[PDB]
Amino acid sequence: NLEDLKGHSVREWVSMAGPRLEIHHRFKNFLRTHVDSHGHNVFKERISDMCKENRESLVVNYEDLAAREHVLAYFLPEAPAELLQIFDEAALEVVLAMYPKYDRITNHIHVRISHLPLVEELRSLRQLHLNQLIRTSGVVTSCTGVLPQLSIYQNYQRIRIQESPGKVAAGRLPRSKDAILLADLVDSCKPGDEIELTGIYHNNYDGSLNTANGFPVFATVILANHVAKK
Amino acid sequence: DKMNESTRSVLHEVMEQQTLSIAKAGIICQLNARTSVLAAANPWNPKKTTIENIQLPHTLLSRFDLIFLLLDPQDEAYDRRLAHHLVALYYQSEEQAEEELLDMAVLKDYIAYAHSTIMPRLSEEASQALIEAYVDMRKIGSSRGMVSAYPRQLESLIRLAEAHAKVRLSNKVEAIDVEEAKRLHREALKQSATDPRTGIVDISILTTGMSATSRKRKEELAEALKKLILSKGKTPALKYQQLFEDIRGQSDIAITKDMFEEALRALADDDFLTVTGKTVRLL
Repeated sequence: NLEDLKGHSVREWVSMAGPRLEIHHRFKNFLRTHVDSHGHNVFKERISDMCKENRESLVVNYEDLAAREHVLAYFLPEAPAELLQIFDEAALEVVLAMYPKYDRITNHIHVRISHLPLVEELRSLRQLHLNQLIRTSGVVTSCTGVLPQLSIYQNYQRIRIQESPGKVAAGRLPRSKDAILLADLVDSCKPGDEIELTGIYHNNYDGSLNTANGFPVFATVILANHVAKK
Repeated sequence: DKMNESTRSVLHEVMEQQTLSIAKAGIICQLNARTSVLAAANPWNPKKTTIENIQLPHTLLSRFDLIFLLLDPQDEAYDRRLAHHLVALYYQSEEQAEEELLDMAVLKDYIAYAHSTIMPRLSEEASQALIEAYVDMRKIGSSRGMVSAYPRQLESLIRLAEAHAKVRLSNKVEAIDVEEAKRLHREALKQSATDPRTGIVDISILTTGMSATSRKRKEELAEALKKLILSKGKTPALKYQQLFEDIRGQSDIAITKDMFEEALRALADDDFLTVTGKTVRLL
């Protein structure tokens, strides 16, 4: 049984061959079998619309993922960079099973999560949250040009978001954070927009902060996974 | 006299509330600012009372416990004594400078001691005298059918009586203090709030900024203006300059542009007319 967490951290557990294969099969079977209240297949329609318009990007809802395959929904916010990788690998072969010629258009497909329940305020982030999946809101103030980044090359863009005016207390000042947009997320926003951002909270070393404060203090950023206007 | 409006506003806040409020650059706080103010002001013109001469509003001038006026008396003996005192100061010498310095040090000690321990508290005699003083000031207005006292005046008398009691090092405030407080208050009212047009203290000077004479003149001008417009009421619009010339041709007073416009504004607030540039229109 996949749930048998023993002697290992979840990051280590899903790295193991047995658990990786169980997760892979469960998401694939969920894609093929999921039905709406009317008895309609949901993802047949959604995949076909994605293919007809050449859009190369698949959106999943957290609520019904949890409702049908809770074990995966339980792991997902604890090790996002692992389960999202497995999910991408599983979705591409369903697409090719339905549309065998679609490898001519693209060789990768990205799964994007939505309606994640655990929303947090943009000033209540703490070290408790590092390397986990979160959801926040704010208004964009700065936005770089789209630039190519090494990997092969892919699009890259960086933004700065701050607390929505009138949600700060009267006469005091707002907090802010930086976020990174990759591949089909670039130009999903422009300055002055108010957005809802789902992503991974991530940190790294910076000598400027250590020399400015005198203590070994790190810098942080958000890796975007799904962006939508409120 | 020549501080700006924002300074006047914060000064009003401090003297009413005894605290100061700040909200800037993320800083939000309230500060204790219980301070004793002593001010020197400027416009002389004997035809008009102090508040009628100087710039500042009655909102601030009505807060001082006492008000004093300083000007030359045009007296030969006063000039002779002043010049003699100046000559004495020209020959000022250690033979009396040391005595004045010693008295100054003793006075500092006296004030410090009195301030450190003495608390004057009310007596039956002082309470009766203070109540009677308030009644005197209410009675002074009764002949004119009007207000001439309110609680702030009584507070000034109480504070002055307590201070006089403390000067005597008395733990009781008593009739000795109240009679002197009445004397100072009456003298201050005489000098500060007399209407020079009548020689009588007019409280509306201190509570509105003008003699009641000005009020009556303004009302009479407004009624005359209204009658002039009504006499030409067949016309919907009358020219500003023509109305000014009509009024100035019928009045004994040389009515100014400001007086004419204040009367027009009063009649507009009364919903009788609307001023559209150079034309006055009826409602």
